[PDB]
Amino acid sequence: VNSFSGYLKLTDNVYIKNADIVEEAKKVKPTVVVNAANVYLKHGGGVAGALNKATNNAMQVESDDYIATNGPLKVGGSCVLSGHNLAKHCLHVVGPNVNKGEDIQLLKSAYENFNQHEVLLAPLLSAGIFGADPIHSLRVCVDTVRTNVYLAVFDKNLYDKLVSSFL
Ligand SMILES: CCCNC(=O)c1ccnc2[nH]c(O)nc12
Repeated sequence: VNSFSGYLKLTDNVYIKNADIVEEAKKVKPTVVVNAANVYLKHGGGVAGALNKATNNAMQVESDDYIATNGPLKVGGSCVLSGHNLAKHCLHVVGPNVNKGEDIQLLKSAYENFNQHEVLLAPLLSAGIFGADPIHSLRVCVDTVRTNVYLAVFDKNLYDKLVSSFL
């Protein structure tokens, strides 16, 4: 038993809700919240900009130190950093950005990072400003993640299309 509430169960291990991931994080305080990161951990907009704003820019300060030490992530890769006031940990995962021409096959590799964590609160990778089809992203999630994932979808209209079209 865990503290996530109001989710629709899609599969044995995947759940979905219309929610603001920032507000969901602050209420649940999950062990892991997933950020829709880029390789530079520049949290300017989308999910990343919202999460970072909710940390009063502490996420960005921590991220800049991480990059200065380690260099950029790989597309499809991830790193674990602090969850600040939102979660114990933040798993920064880089899905491919179609608006940068990155290969969509890397979306499966991105979701594989979730399997290193027993339970996660997460957005749909590569959705939103990353330019992928969220219906495809949900399919890859279901077919790749084996751990327990709670998907927050900000847009109510999108949440309903994802549910109604789910196979
Ligand atoms: C709506 C298209 C892309 N989706 C997001 O950007 C997103 C998802 C979940 N929670 C969020 N909170 C926030 O500000 N944006 C989001």
